Amino acid sequence: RIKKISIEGNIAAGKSTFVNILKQLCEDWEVVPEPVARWCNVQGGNVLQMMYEKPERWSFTFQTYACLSMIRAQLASLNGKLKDAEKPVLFFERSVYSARYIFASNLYESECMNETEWTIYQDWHDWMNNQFGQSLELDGIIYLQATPETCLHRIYLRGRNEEQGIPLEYLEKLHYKHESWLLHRTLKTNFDYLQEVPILTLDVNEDFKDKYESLVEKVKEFLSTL
Amino acid sequence: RIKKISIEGNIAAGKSTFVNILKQLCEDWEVVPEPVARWCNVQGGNVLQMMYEKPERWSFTFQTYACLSMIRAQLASLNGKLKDAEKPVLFFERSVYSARYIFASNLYESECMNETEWTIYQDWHDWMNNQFGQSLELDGIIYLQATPETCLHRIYLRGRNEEQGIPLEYLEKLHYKHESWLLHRTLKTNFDYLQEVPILTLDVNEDFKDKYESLVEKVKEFLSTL
Ligand SMILES: Nc1ncnc2c1ncn2[C@@H]1O[C@H](COP(=O)(O)OP(=O)(O)O)[C@@H](O)[C@H]1O
Ligand SMILES: Nc1ncnc2c1ncn2[C@@H]1O[C@H](COP(=O)(O)OP(=O)(O)O)[C@@H](O)[C@H]1O
Ligand SMILES: Cc1cn([C@@H]2C[C@@H](O)[C@H](CO)O2)c(=O)[nH]c1=O
Ligand SMILES: Cc1cn([C@@H]2C[C@@H](O)[C@H](CO)O2)c(=O)[nH]c1=O
Repeated sequence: RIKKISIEGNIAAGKSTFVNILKQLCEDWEVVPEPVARWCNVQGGNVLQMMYEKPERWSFTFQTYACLSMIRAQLASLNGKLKDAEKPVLFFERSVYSARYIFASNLYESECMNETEWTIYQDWHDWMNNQFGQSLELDGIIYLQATPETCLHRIYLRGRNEEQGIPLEYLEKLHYKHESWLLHRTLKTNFDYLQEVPILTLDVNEDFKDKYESLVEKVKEFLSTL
Repeated sequence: RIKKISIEGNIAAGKSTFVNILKQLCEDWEVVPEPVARWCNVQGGNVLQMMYEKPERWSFTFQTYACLSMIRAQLASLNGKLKDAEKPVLFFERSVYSARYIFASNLYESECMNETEWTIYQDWHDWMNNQFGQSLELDGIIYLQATPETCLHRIYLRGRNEEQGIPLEYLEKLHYKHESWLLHRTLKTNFDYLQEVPILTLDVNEDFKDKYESLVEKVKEFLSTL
């Protein structure tokens, strides 16, 4: 009965900035943030650092941990007795789909994951999916669209240590896979329904300060149709 | 309503040999073998080989894959509509407990897994446990006890390629952790109930040919008490 909407975008496109705006728009809207802070101290080791420090060594470990910690947080929001409100909406920061079809797929293609790693990752992903898939199905997607170059500047502005080494090239690859999935809708997934799911594309290259009011109307308008 | 019994022992103690004997003893007994054959070809890569080829690189990947593939096979035996028989018994080849408290714990202590790897492994283990723990709870344990030296000879007899490099030292460590857990019952787990679970210890150092008949009576006797 809970509508589930995922917020997709490249690294530093402004997802957390966008997400912090939502609860104040309506009392019925809940948000499940990406556990990024938790990833840099496990329960400790900073596995997010290890990922960027040696992707050939740590991609598989990180990517599978990232996605598991996302599943758990998302499942915990569903059980989390916030079903009782009039018309409840739950925004996911990223989803199991991008975790796999964008982030993990990209590192495999960059040879940061070998065939064995990629095969085990997928096999685990599928299994996670049929156990807790139906409950996590998306009613809609919001794509915060920004150039790789803008993202690169925003990694600098935010100043998250582990991400300061990310090159433009890495962000460019993530960009084209987002565009293939969310704009051209050309990316093949194992999930039929995703190809019909409504998608709102918002251009977030300009300052959040003077686009706020318009972005909000676009979101409110988009939700009505769902 | 299904009694669940796990068969524990060191590498090549004779678990599969013992297990092949059970279905013929009673029509109501089912067996969940360790998916070892599947581990040497993933769905492919031989991740069991990689584990022994470079334990510092592959222990975490293997150990977590080993345990997941064990959970799934075990859950599939429970759902697997073999509840309809008079007094059903399900034998597990090893369990989630040894996977963690013996095999994974040993590699962490040998520095084949770092703190981050060990922490993520445990955290995933716990989470797997509270999701599908209650359904997998053991009513009993059968410890096939053999000297590390006997096991070493049996790794040679069996001739499984990936395991041909295993040194005595590795088997000795596994032996003492089994003895600590199943004989002295001194090993601390996160699972209270395990410390009260009945355990049958069978000495399997002699030839299976002239101990068969006695082992069987011991098993039949043991099951009655449960
Ligand atoms: N539309 C925008 N205009 C100007 N600055 C932005 C905009 N969106 C995000 N920022 C800034 O960029 C940085 C990264 O944004 P953040 O929301 O943390 O990204 P994400 O959550 O997508 O990784 C932060 O410093 C934030 O203040
Ligand atoms: N009690 C026994 N006496 C003689 N040979 C045995 C005995 N148990 C096992 N074997 C032999 O030892 C090898 C390893 O046994 P297996 O059942 O495959 O071990 P596990 O399943 O514990 O890894 C096989 O060659 C098997 O024929
Ligand atoms: C969900 C996800 C995020 N990321 C990165 C990891 C962080 O740098 C950033 C968090 O916004 O996203 C991945 O590399 N893989 C992933 O699966
Ligand atoms: C269940 C399990 C088995 N093993 C090993 C892997 C195989 O060599 C052998 C199968 O009988 O047991 C592990 O190293 N870790 C494990 O968690």
